[PDB]
Amino acid sequence: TFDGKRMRKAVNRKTIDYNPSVIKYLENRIWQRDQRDMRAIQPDAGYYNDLVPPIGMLNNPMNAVTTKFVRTSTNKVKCPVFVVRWTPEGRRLVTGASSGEFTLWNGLTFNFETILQAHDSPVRAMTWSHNDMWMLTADHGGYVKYWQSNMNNVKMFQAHKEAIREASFSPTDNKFATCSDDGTVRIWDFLRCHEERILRGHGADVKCVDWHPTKGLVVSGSKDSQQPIKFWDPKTGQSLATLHAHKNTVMEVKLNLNGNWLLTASRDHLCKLFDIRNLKEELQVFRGHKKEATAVAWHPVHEGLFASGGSDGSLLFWHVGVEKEVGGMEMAHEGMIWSLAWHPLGHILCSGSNDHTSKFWTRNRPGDKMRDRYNL
Amino acid sequence: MYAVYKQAHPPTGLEFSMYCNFFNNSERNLVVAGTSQLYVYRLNRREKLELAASFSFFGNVMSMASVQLAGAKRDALLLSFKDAKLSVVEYDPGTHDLKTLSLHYFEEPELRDGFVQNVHTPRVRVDPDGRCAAMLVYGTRLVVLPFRSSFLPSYIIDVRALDEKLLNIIDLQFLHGYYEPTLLILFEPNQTWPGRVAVRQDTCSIVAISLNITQKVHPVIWSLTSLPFDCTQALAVPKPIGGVVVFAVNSLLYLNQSVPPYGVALNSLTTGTTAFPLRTQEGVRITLDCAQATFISYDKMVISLKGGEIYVLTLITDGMRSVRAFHFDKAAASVLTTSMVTMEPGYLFLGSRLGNSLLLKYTEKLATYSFEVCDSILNIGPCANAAVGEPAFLSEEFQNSPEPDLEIVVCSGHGKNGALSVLQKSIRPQVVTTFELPGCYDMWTVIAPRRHGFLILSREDSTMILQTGQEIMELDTSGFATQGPTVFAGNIGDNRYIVQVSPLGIRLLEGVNQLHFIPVAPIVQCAVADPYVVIMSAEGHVTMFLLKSHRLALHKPPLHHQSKVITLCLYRDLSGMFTTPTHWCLLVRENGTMEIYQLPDWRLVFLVKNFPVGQRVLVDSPLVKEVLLVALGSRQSRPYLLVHVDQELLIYEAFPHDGNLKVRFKKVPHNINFRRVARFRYFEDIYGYSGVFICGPSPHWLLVTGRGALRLHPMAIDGPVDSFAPFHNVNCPRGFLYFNRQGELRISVLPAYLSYDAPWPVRKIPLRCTAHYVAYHVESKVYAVATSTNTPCARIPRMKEFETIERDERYIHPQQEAFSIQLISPVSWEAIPNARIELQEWEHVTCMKTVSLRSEETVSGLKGYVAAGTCLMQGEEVTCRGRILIMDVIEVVPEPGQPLTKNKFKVLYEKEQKGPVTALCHCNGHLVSAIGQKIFLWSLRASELTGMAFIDTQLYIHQMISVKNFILAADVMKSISLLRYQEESKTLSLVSRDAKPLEVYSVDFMVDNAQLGFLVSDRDRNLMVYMYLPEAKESFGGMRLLRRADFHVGAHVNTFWRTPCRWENKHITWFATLDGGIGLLLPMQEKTYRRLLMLQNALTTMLPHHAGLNPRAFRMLHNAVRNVLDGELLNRYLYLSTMERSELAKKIGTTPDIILDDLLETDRVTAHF
Amino acid sequence: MQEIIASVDHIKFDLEIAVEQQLGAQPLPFPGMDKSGAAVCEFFLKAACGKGGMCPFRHISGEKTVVCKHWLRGLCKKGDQCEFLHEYDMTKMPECYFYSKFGECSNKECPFLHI
RNA sequence: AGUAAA
Ligand SMILES: [Zn+2]
Ligand SMILES: [Zn+2]
Ligand SMILES: [Zn+2]
Repeated sequence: TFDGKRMRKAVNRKTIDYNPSVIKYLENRIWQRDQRDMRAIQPDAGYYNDLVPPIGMLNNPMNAVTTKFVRTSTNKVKCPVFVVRWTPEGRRLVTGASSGEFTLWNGLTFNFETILQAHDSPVRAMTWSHNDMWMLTADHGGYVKYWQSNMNNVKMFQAHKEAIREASFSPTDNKFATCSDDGTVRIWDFLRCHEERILRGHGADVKCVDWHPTKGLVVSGSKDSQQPIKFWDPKTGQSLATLHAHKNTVMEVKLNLNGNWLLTASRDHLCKLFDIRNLKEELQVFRGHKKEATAVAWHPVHEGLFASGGSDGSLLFWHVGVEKEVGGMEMAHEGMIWSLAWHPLGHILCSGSNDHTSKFWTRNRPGDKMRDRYNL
Repeated sequence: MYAVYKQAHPPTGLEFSMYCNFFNNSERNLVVAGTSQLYVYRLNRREKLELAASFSFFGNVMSMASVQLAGAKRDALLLSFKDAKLSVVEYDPGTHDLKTLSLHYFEEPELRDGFVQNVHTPRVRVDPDGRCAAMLVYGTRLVVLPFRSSFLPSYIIDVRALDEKLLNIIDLQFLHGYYEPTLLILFEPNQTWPGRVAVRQDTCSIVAISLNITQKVHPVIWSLTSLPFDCTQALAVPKPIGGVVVFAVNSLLYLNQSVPPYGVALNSLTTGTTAFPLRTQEGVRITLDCAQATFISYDKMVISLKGGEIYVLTLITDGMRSVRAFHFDKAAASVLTTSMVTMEPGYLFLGSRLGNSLLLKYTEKLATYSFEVCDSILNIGPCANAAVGEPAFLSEEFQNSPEPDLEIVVCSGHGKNGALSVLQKSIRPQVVTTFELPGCYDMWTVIAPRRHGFLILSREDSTMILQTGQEIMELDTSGFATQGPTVFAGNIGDNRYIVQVSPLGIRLLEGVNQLHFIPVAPIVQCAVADPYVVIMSAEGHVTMFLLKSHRLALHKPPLHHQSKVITLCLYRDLSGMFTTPTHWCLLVRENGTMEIYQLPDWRLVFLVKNFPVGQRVLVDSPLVKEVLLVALGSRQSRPYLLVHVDQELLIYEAFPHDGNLKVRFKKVPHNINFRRVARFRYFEDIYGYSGVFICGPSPHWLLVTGRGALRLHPMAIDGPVDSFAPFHNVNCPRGFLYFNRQGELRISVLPAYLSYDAPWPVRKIPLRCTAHYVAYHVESKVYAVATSTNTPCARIPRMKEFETIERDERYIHPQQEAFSIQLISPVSWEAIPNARIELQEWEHVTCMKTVSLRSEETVSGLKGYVAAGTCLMQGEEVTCRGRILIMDVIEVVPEPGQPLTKNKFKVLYEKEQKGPVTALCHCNGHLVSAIGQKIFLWSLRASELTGMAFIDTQLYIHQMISVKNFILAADVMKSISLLRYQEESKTLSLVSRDAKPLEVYSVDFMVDNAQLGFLVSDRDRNLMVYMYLPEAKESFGGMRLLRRADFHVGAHVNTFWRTPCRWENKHITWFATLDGGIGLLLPMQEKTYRRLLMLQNALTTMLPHHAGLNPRAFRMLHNAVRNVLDGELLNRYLYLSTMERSELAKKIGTTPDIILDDLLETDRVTAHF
Repeated sequence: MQEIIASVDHIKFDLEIAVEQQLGAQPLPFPGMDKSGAAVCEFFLKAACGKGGMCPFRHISGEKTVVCKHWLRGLCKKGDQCEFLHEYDMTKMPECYFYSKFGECSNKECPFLHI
């Protein structure tokens, strides 16, 4: 029993503080036009104060290949973690487990803050709105809940009769879409909690869904190979295209913030990139996952950089236009990696796994002989 | 809502430099480019850089190159802009302007490969033989521009589709000694970063492609695959040796096609970071991170390191013409350079953005060279921070002026070139004697046996003569005529005689004694040269007098009487471009015709048929009031023509153009407003300066020096000036005289602490260290400056334990910044001794402001302290915390002999906070601090801060500014939040915020009669105005800030300040850019905005802008609410002739008078500093 | 110096008029919203809010003497119905449980009162 | 006070 009442000795806690890097970037910003005026960081341990955040290294996205292990955050009950999301300002990181619980961790020292009993069924979906005011979560029972920053539930309704796998907001907060195991995608009005359209045609349980950043377009995955990826019009509720991208279950669909790229993950051990303006051919195929690719995450700063998670516990890094992986960690987790979440600044990546742990990864420090268990 | 953008100070700071044949193939010129400015310089043999031409662009230059075309009379410049724009321009004789030869656009969406954010600048390269030019676009498209209709059709090469896939291009250079254009490309197929060099060690490659222009085939030759990971640039070695030199961070490589690679290690940081075979270069311990290099010889290279160190590199070569060794020579230290070019042998130019760019001369000394500084170009560096303060000294005659007397102090430069720039827009004369002399309207000063002996003043009925010696006393004796007014008085015969013109005749004197008088349709104007005197009657009759050896001899000029002469002037050309000392008479007739005659004879050599119109170029064959032709610059080598036409000032610059006069005149743009007594007053020496003073409602100083740049400094204090004259006296050393509108004669000298050879009168104060923040303390009238110096880093903090850095002798220590806060006295512009706060070892000052905090020991509530926020930077793995420093500047008894020591630092509050202090502000006497991801409001007690309220905020607040219990906070990645404080409940609440992400540089306010805007500067060089509109549907109940104005200022803005208009409650929001410029945002009424928007559209559509750039597209944001006018484009309307103005006004259905009234009022209300 | 040369004390801003009159304010949906980070309701204190319970602005009561420890961490579910003070006053801070129970306190920067 | 010490 943990109630915050027993005496504990003071101990210094490991931190990844971004404030020195932000200060250094603000200082360099005055007299440096671009990264070409930026002085070289030496691969030496003494250059700790020369580090800048990813916004200061737009020409070298290799800085945000988070292969340095920081901490493993584990609940006292050892429950598998299905979704991890950072708060919009990065103050905390919230995890969703199979017990229906929310667990909050500090965004700097990665220590336990508080725990909530949020759902009566495993938490599957968790997404924040673009205005940073609402956190929308869904569970395995088909219920959708609305949350505020103080983690107080203000509205609850049953969106589907079966398990909801993902949810995503529209460009504004007015509408969101949910996908479920009943094979449907449903468009919802956020304020009125009203079902607008029911998108049918997949034929099997929909595993993922994504709303376009600008256009007003909805892309969803599926289990059946006949309709693996579908494109929808939320206003009319009619299918726009069918993309036979994968021969196995599609686990992830992630539209890039540029509005041009569709990133997909599947159980056929492959990640694929598509140009939604030309769906007749694949932009790129990302090979290197030994097992199924179960999670992807675009970097918040570098638009070509994303991370990928696998059912074997591997965590690989890719860039658009590069054939092979720009980095990776075989056996980063012991079990399927369910979700990946980048810190809003982009210097920390968090992974939630089927093993009852959540791990934090940061950029490798200059002058580090990467001989640890996750590198060599 | 509606505003107009105006540029007050042009950007200073050079990024590109070259030595090419800009004007003709006989001589080469130094061509330098900043961001939107292009300059052409000649070298004068001391050595001085003389400005020959200057051009402005509606765009930012990203790359500059030159090429000699086929059958060309000069070089053509290659300028790259925006994302993918190649402009080919050339100097145009005839006119004195640029000519665009071809425009090339490569901004198709398919070339971007789906990327919407372009991080690659277009880089133009030229083949050494001039066969082709290449521009790398988006980092993946190679545009080839073949040369012989001087350009062949261009084609694009996809570098990803070559023999090897070229990714992450680092640099590209055309090689020497090939039959086809051979382009060497340094790229990184598998990218890595220094934080990860243990699993991806050294992946850098070079390839050379032979460009077959006809067949469009580009095979790869001479590949190399395992270069060090930190390769930074490549330089093509000249023809006899050939090959390429590759700069890495810690190593230097020479690569040739037929020879094995040769490289050396510049320091010990290469041991575990590259497997490339490198030998130790003995005697040198340096890095090449951001270094500029150029070839001064076929085997000699001069390198400007970061930190300013200059090295001469020698390629040691055996008989086989193969480089076998390197030699490094540590030469002088110099400025931090962004560019480097070799001029005529022995001369080297160092272009700089951070500090003054300077010209160097190198001489071989009795293999080794020594460098000396010959000239420098003033550069207000990156304007990090600015402060408005009161000038230390102002004459007591100007203390009653209703307008405030202000100056700007800016943190400029960086590092060893860090400095403070004291900037004043106008000139304030130092009055030492004022004479109340009513009645006299005109005056002249003459030299007597180079002091001035007499002061001749003319009344409506009498002439008053003042003898100016040890004391100025009226001279009532004989000599000068006193019974009537004087038309003109001046010297003649090499300052040996004095000439005086009366309405009845012309008189010659030799001091106090009249020599002879020649009676003379009353005389209305006289023009005097040496030894020619030309007088004009009221009806246009012209007679000439020659000083014959002395006496004045009448010589009747043979001038035709087709049209009567309205005005004229005499010009004596010394540096002779008036070819086909010489003497000339510029003449204006009633029919609008301007004529030039050679003065010994009277033969016509130049004619213009419509002079008063104000044509932009004057070529050979209303109500002009005065003309003055005068030569300025070094040795009077720059002739200028000044014209007064119907409340309009015309400035013309003469340039040669090939028995008529081989010159043409180019109209010079200006903002001087003119809305018989001569208005143009030439002076040869006022505080060492030569130029012309312009009288009238808006007095201005026209200064041209050996630099050759035209300087227009207003003198608006003391109101309009009626007359003006130079005055060299014992009590007035190299001063001047002028009459104000109240009939007061002031004896004045120019203040000696400012330099007037700059766009604004400036004083640069070298600090030898980086200046971060400057704050002006209104009490005690001193400046607080936060500075930093770099020291070697010796320890690695842990979490505290410190690890001593143990390395070898070839190791290079990292730089550690040590911060301090200094007091600067505006009286002498010196650091106050014993007044300096030293921050802690790793402490960084993140903000420093002057804050008004509540106190009881004051007539009002506020007190006005100086507040500084700090953070202890010790790496990513140590928790960052900081302190709040509250300091007062007190008055103490000065130390004997040190009057500066009357001011000392008084630290009131100095305590560590529970987090990093990233921003500071004051709100109704309270201290607002951003500590971590919270914002706190503090109350200052006797010695302690007490928390009043707090609120959670975004990731990192770096800027905060407040107005009337409202606070505007800016985040690094999120845009802005509007905060409100309620004193009664002690509640700090969020009013509204921008939902969309935005990388903000700084924030301020836009003030209208009742509208309050929020001005935001952008990382993409944009200015945006947000408004809180809770009644608008777009703002979902007021929780969302809506942008109502957009403007792309092609520069980063980090500091703002506000002044009222010279417009009831409108304020001008000034800013200083990181390119060294100063801009304004002036709120506008909607009707005027709409009229000037129609004018702006007409100007965009109907004008041939430089380099073919589009003014409208340049000012587009990064949807776009373009409610901001471009005043630099609106200035083009002032530059047009009257006919063109009338045509454009009729096209847009309005009146030129209305347009001018709208345009000139914006210049009037913004005449501050 | 900024307020000396460019003062705004004589200008009544539309922002000031809007915040004082709560212009554009709309009732909160989802009744249990926190209202944290929002201005207090001037109408409710002065005469009458009108909306009631659904007003976006806080309705406060003068019966709180201890600072809310959840509000400091930023996770408070009670909102206006909270029985603890939502003011940043480090004199009405809650007493330190560990100092009151287990003798000394662990952290040297403890905000709770050691009495 | 709802886990302040997980
Ligand atoms: Zn209310
Ligand atoms: Zn509470
Ligand atoms: Zn305690």
